[PDB]
Amino acid sequence: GVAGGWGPWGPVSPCPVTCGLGQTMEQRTCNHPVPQHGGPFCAGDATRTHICNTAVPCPVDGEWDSWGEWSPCIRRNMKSISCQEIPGQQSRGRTCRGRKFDGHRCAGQQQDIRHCYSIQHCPLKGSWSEWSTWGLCMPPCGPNPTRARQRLCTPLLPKYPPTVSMVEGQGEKNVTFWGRPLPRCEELQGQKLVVEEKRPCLHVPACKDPEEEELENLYF
Amino acid sequence: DPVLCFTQYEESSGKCKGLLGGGVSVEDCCLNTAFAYQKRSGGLCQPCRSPRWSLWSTWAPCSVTCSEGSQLRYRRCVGWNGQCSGKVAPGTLEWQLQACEDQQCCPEMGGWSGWGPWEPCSVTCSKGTRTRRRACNHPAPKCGGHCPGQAQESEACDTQQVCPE
Ligand SMILES: *[C@@H]1O[C@H](CO[C@H]2O[C@@H](C)[C@@H](O)[C@@H](O)[C@@H]2O)[C@@H](O[C@@H]2O[C@H](CO)[C@@H](O)[C@H](O)[C@H]2NC(C)=O)[C@H](O)[C@H]1NC(C)=O
Ligand SMILES: *[C@@H]1O[C@@H](C)[C@@H](O)[C@@H](O[C@@H]2O[C@H](CO)[C@@H](O)[C@H](O)[C@H]2O)[C@@H]1O
Ligand SMILES: *[C@@H]1O[C@@H](C)[C@@H](O)[C@@H](O[C@@H]2O[C@H](CO)[C@@H](O)[C@H](O)[C@H]2O)[C@@H]1O
Ligand SMILES: *[C@@H]1O[C@@H](C)[C@@H](O)[C@@H](O[C@@H]2O[C@H](CO)[C@@H](O)[C@H](O)[C@H]2O)[C@@H]1O
Ligand SMILES: *[C@H]1O[C@H](CO)[C@@H](O)[C@H](O)[C@@H]1O
Ligand SMILES: *[C@H]1O[C@H](CO)[C@@H](O)[C@H](O)[C@@H]1O
Ligand SMILES: *[C@H]1O[C@H](CO)[C@@H](O)[C@H](O)[C@@H]1O
Ligand SMILES: *[C@H]1O[C@H](CO)[C@@H](O)[C@H](O)[C@@H]1O
Ligand SMILES: *[C@H]1O[C@H](CO)[C@@H](O)[C@H](O)[C@@H]1O
Ligand SMILES: *[C@H]1O[C@H](CO)[C@@H](O)[C@H](O)[C@@H]1O
Ligand SMILES: *[C@H]1O[C@H](CO)[C@@H](O)[C@H](O)[C@@H]1O
Ligand SMILES: *[C@H]1O[C@H](CO)[C@@H](O)[C@H](O)[C@@H]1O
Ligand SMILES: *[C@H]1O[C@H](CO)[C@@H](O)[C@H](O)[C@@H]1O
Ligand SMILES: *[C@H]1O[C@H](CO)[C@@H](O)[C@H](O)[C@@H]1O
Ligand SMILES: *[C@H]1O[C@H](CO)[C@@H](O)[C@H](O)[C@@H]1O
Ligand SMILES: *[C@H]1O[C@H](CO)[C@@H](O)[C@H](O)[C@@H]1O
Repeated sequence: GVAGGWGPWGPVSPCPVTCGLGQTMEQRTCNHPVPQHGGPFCAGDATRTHICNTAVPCPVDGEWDSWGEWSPCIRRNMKSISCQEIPGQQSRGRTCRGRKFDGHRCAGQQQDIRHCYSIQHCPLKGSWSEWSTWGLCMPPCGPNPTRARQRLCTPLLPKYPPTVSMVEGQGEKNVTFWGRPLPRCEELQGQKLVVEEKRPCLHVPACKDPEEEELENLYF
Repeated sequence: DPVLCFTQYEESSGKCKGLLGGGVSVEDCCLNTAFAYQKRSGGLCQPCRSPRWSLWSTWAPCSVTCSEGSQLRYRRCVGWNGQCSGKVAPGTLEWQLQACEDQQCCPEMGGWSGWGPWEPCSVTCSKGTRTRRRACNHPAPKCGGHCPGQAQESEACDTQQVCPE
């Protein structure tokens, strides 16, 4: 029975991280009074840890923002081109949001452009679509939520060329429609645009915290 | 204000994993945006990245097993120093209520019919058992219904006859 004892502490490891917080530790051994015959053993811990603080922030890379709204469909040097066979060009923008501390810049193109036909406010013939899928219960966690589905006046797009060669760009680019048209349709239940019906939602459950609700059902 | 600092954030679980230490302000811990913090250890684990809406959870079970019900799912804004889409503070919850249907019918229990006549005594000597059965078809049950009680009463009978020694 020989008492174990600690020796010298080893060299502390350098702060491994180049940003924010890290961790260092030291390693000592019970080799100075080594325990013999298993009677006693060295007490305490053979590894102590410490937090090394570096003030520099860490590079947070930039994530793309969601696409903005399509720009108005215009043709150069023609002003308005609504309700006509005139191919325009509309753009859409993003935002490289979050690039800080030498973070990697956003990769890609921040500007999307497509060829378009303008159909803003144009009166068109319409036809009543079928009953849409029953929407959500709204307002959730509100007084008496009510579902709602709706039939609406679907405009009939004019049979224009969906594939046009651009003289300036020397390309055969696709053209899609953009705008809010004014459709015409026979009245259905006294509405010229959109007729809907609401039904209250049944057995509405209370809105509580996901943890609190979990603990409530478990406890009864 | 000190706070517990964790080295990894596990998405879709809402938990802080890999403890580094406490007694460190929220600013120092969140210098690495991949970290996460939890205060007082009760919960509320939060990543250090820019606040962005989490994922829609699985639908809670339908409020009732019968006909039309309602079910919810949550989405919490997770992040530090910032706002989610819609001028929302970190820690706020958005909900979506939806109508659900587990099954069409539901158990309408049936009623008992008239009693069947008493069956003869189960034995010809000493004492036996006299059974009395009915049916659950007045009216008949639908879906998963059953009649309340039992369908066969059983009593005792004395034949008043001795068995051969
Ligand atoms: C419209 O055209 C696309 C591809 O062509 C164009 O896309 C525009 C958005 C614009 O950027 C323009 O400069 C570009 O030329 C069609 O995509 C093709 O669709 C077919 C079948 O759907 C696929 O088999 C092809 O792989 C796919 N890509 C290519 C490169 O051909 C798209 O279908 C078309 N839409 C319509 C309604 O005709
Ligand atoms: C050292 O220099 C800094 C300027 C950053 O470029 C550091 O990158 C970061 O390293 C740590 C691990 O050491 C990671 O947690 C981060 O994801 C990373 O941004 C670099 O090591
Ligand atoms: C969910 O599952 C069904 C099979 C029913 O057993 C539900 O119980 C309740 O049954 C009575 C009929 O006696 C109905 O009035 C209730 O609407 C229903 O909640 C069960 O909850
Ligand atoms: C009906 O009539 C009685 C007088 C008996 O003869 C019965 O038979 C007896 O039944 C018992 C058990 O049921 C047996 O232990 C006897 O061996 C048998 O004699 C009869 O069923
Ligand atoms: C080694 O460690 C500490 C001193 O650092 C004490 O618990 C004891 O001396 C042990 O031998
Ligand atoms: C290691 O740690 C301290 C020095 O930092 C002392 O208690 C002793 O030298 C031990 O071995
Ligand atoms: C814009 O375009 C589509 C959605 O229209 C997605 O790829 C993404 O949301 C992007 O921001
Ligand atoms: C442009 O195109 C349509 C609107 O016509 C939508 O998908 C969206 O608003 C986009 O910005
Ligand atoms: C409107 O739409 C079509 C006719 O345009 C029919 O389904 C019906 O007359 C409805 O009222
Ligand atoms: C809506 O109502 C019924 C189905 O619920 C059908 O008449 C049709 O699908 C209509 O759009
Ligand atoms: C809503 O109600 C049921 C589904 O709950 C179906 O008839 C249909 O999907 C409708 O939109
Ligand atoms: C829930 O809703 C849609 C998918 O239904 C996405 O915006 C996203 O996954 C969100 O978590
Ligand atoms: C509810 O909706 C569908 C299944 O109906 C899935 O996205 C998921 O299981 C959710 O809980
Ligand atoms: C049959 O049994 C009793 C009446 O005897 C009641 O619980 C009920 O009417 C059931 O159908
Ligand atoms: C049979 O039993 C009694 C009458 O003996 C009543 O509870 C009822 O009429 C049942 O059908
Ligand atoms: C049995 O009991 C009496 C006759 O003992 C009557 O109520 C009926 O026949 C029942 O089935």
